[PDB]
Amino acid sequence: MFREERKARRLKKIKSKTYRKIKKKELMKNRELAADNEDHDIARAKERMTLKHKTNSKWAKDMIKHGMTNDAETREEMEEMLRQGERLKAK
Amino acid sequence: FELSDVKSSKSLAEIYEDDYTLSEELQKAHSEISELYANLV
Amino acid sequence: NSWTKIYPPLVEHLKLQVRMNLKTKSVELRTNPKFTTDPGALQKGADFIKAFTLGFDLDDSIALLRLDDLYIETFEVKDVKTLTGDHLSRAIGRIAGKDGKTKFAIENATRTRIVLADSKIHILGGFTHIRMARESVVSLILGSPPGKVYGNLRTVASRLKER
Amino acid sequence: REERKTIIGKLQDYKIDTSLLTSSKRLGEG
Amino acid sequence: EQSNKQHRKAKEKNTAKKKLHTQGHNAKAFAVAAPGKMARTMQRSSDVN
Amino acid sequence: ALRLLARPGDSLYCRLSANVQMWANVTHIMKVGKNNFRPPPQVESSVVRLEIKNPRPQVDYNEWDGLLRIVFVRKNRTISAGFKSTTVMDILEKNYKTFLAMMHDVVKEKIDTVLKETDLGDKRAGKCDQNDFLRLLYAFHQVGIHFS
RNA sequence: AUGAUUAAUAGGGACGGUCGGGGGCAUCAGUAUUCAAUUGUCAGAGGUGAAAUUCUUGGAUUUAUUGAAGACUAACUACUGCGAAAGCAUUUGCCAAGGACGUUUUCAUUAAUCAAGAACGAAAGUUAGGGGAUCGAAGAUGAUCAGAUACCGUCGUAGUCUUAACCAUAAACUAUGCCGACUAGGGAUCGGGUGGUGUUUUUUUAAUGACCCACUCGGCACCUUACGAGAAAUCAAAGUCUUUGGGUUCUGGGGGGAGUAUGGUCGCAAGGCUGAAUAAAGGAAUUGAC
Ligand SMILES: [Mg+2]
Ligand SMILES: [Mg+2]
Ligand SMILES: [Mg+2]
Ligand SMILES: [Mg+2]
Ligand SMILES: [Mg+2]
Ligand SMILES: [Mg+2]
Ligand SMILES: [Mg+2]
Ligand SMILES: [Mg+2]
Repeated sequence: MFREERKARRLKKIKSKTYRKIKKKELMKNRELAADNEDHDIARAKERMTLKHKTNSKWAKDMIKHGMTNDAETREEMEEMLRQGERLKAK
Repeated sequence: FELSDVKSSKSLAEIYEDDYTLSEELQKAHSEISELYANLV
Repeated sequence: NSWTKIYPPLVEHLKLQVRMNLKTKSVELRTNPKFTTDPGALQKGADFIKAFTLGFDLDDSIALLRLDDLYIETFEVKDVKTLTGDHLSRAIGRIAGKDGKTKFAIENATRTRIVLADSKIHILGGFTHIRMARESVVSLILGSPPGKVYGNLRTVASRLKER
Repeated sequence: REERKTIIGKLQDYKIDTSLLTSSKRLGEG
Repeated sequence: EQSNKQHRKAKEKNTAKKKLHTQGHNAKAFAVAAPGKMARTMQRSSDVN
Repeated sequence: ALRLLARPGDSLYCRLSANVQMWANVTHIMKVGKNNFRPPPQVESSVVRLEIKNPRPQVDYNEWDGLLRIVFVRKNRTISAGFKSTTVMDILEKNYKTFLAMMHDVVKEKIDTVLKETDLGDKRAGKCDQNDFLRLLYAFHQVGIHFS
């Protein structure tokens, strides 16, 4: 337990978006390989009423209105948000 | 040229042992091409 | 768990008289006057077992029994630079690299073996091999990114093959 | 300037070679 | 191929309220009471000029 | 460039400014951005105009450097302190032995009088003008001390 | 001699045993660096990728018995502790100070936040003394050959230390105000307390001390979590059922990389004596010409 503990706060303290993005990327690849429409309809059902994943959100509206998403890296994050929202709206 | 970045299977005794004893591996591919060609032609 | 593969080479090839003492938790090697023949076998056996004692794979340690011009180089990070806290902890990560790749990169190019016992580093090889390895690991300590070191490791690798 | 002119003009009265004078470059030798 | 993240510098440029006093006097004190009449009357005067 | 154009009392005022300014006048012309070159340098660029004085001001090239250097070892520190260093006394003491040829306590006292009489011993080299050094340069010549 | 009620899982004070690399003043130890004495030996020693300045037959380096100077507390040192923060690791003593815990002790709203105002404040830096072992900006000088070892060496001023005073800036970071309540499971660690018919010890018993187990306070934190938030990284707080009220201080009105002009504001030089001077075979050539 002490060893498994010892590995955590060192990992918890490393918050670097490049490092965490790489870790998240490979985690999803492992998730998909290793590990029904009713859940999807419910998932779209929530998405279609809340309208959470477009540019009217506080963060997305803030980036767009200020010539600030023209930088590519933040645009990728904005676009990733839209596709994931687009995926939920898919039929 | 490429330098391997994984642990070598051979131990330091083994890598040197290889030195104790142009390339046979090249000469096997030398022949394997010929039979493929000999069968292809 | 590795002892089954440790005493055979010493007792048979080196003709040494081996024992390990539980009470003091130490290994014992004695020269047999009626059987031992090589004067340098006893120290050679001592040299071999120490390498395992420093953290080395047995098979790598066997190289010291087989050859005679293999030596241990050792140093600490603090000798290079006084890094502390995260700076020290990161610096260790630099030497190993992701998945330990960087440590394997140096080892193949230089023909040595590296154990990163926390801030303690030990190197096995020929005198020429270990010295250049000392340069590469130290260059990482000073803050050089490994990718640049990887290029230099490739450069020295070609020189090794030509000669 | 006119004050400068007097000093530089007066400097002519006190001018000497530098050949044997050790420069201040030697200051750090200690 | 490593690009570290930019360190967003602490603002050394004058803040907006400071900019008002960056002239010989306090810019906030020499104002008018009716800015609406300020713009209208001037625009007429400018064309008359 | 900003060191060359630096004026007395400014942060960038230095030995290079003091030396160049008395043999010539340097004036800024324009600023050149790093984008104006490729591959873009890591430093900004500038254009300056250098006008060398004719006639050359008749002061020994070595003497002017000698005084400038000992006082610019710490430009923001008092001139008196700049002469407190032990080696400054030793290099200077022998220079006085040269003057007599053609005494450490004496050269100490002589320096004390010069800095006191010129009222320069309590100011800083970073806030000194050409005239101030020239007056300092004289007061040592009168008492027989030549720097270089 | 004489009018009111609580004693807030608010606060202050008291008392009990503890706890801490908290602070100040003394004191002890500790190798190591440098230097010096004695002592055995004789050629180099040193340093780099490779070398030379450099010291060395008045004996270097190295060996051993000591002594002296000034710093500084390695290994123990940890996903631990203390302090408001900056910071804080040898022994023992004095000085006062402090959190938490226990309390069927005490005062009764004495509290939270904080312009003005005040104390402390990393390293560097300034003034005037002391000290000056090591390191060491500045500086000189050896070498300037070779790209993994490409900035190395020797000397070394200020400085590094201390006394009495100045400055007040950091990625002074959790890029994350303070106080209060509530909102998931798990076991590791620190300090204290409670309990057991638990182990070891006390090697006469015992009681303590050290461990084991369970619980309970406060602290650094850590795993899992479709509990909620976020775009996401991630967060027990950056959460409090769709849009918004528990109390209060401060800050911002737009980011990043480049340019243009200025009826604007504030700044910013020197110079007056001094002046040079065959185009081509008119060739190449161990290589050519006839
Ligand atoms: Mg009106
Ligand atoms: Mg109460
Ligand atoms: Mg108490
Ligand atoms: Mg402790
Ligand atoms: Mg604390
Ligand atoms: Mg002093
Ligand atoms: Mg910090
Ligand atoms: Mg709270």
